[PDB]
Amino acid sequence: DFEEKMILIRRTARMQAGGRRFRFGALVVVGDRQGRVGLGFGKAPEVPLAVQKAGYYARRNMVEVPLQNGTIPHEIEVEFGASKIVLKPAAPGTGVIAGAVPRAILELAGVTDILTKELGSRNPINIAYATMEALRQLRTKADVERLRKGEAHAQAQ
RNA sequence: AAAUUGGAGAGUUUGAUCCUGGCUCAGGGUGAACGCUGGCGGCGUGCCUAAGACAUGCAAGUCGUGCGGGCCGCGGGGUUUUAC
Ligand SMILES: [Mg+2]
Ligand SMILES: [Mg+2]
Ligand SMILES: [Mg+2]
Ligand SMILES: [Mg+2]
Ligand SMILES: [Mg+2]
Ligand SMILES: [Mg+2]
Ligand SMILES: [Mg+2]
Ligand SMILES: [Mg+2]
Ligand SMILES: [Mg+2]
Ligand SMILES: [Mg+2]
Ligand SMILES: [Mg+2]
Ligand SMILES: [Mg+2]
Ligand SMILES: [Mg+2]
Repeated sequence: DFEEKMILIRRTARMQAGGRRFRFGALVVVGDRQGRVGLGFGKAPEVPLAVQKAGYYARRNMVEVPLQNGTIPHEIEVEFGASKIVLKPAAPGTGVIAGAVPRAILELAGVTDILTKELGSRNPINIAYATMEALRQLRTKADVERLRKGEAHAQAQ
């Protein structure tokens, strides 16, 4: 029970003697606007069917974004193939200043203020993935402190 | 140049795809010009070209408490032919 978004829809061709033969691809985001978002890419031979598919997939591929007051805990830059996303967190009332794709993903995550640039290939699908991977990677003076102290944590805390 | 105050992309090579890569667009700006249209005010601002040629008018004068005198006169005096 999340909101869904359409990143993008495309049509694609095979070949058989006597014609092209088509298939559809849907890129779908799914969020609960409070720190959980999932991305799904589904292909079927019919467009709405593909989206259904896509939506199913999205919910299985879910990522808990640690939102820190409308924004993300530190800056971060992530490459995926040719494509590369940068996420710089921002102050209140800044807005999601991000491209076409990352926005949709960020918005449904529950993010409200954040800085962004795409870089390298701009391909939707990889930018989609680079963003989801970027968010999959964020940590906290908390998340981090446990990793480093860790090996005797709870002596100082 | 004292809240980390700040960063959006899209179209286009293929039957489709990923990359490379160039082309192109949306933004902001002007000592602007051109089209269509044009009610009022305030503040700015107006030869970017031939540093080409220039009619006319004005654009640096002032001091008589530094000094003598020409011209046109006003008074007021002394005085050898009523001129000095
Ligand atoms: Mg986490
Ligand atoms: Mg690379
Ligand atoms: Mg902050
Ligand atoms: Mg490129
Ligand atoms: Mg491009
Ligand atoms: Mg070729
Ligand atoms: Mg074609
Ligand atoms: Mg303009
Ligand atoms: Mg007119
Ligand atoms: Mg001239
Ligand atoms: Mg000139
Ligand atoms: Mg002259
Ligand atoms: Mg004197």
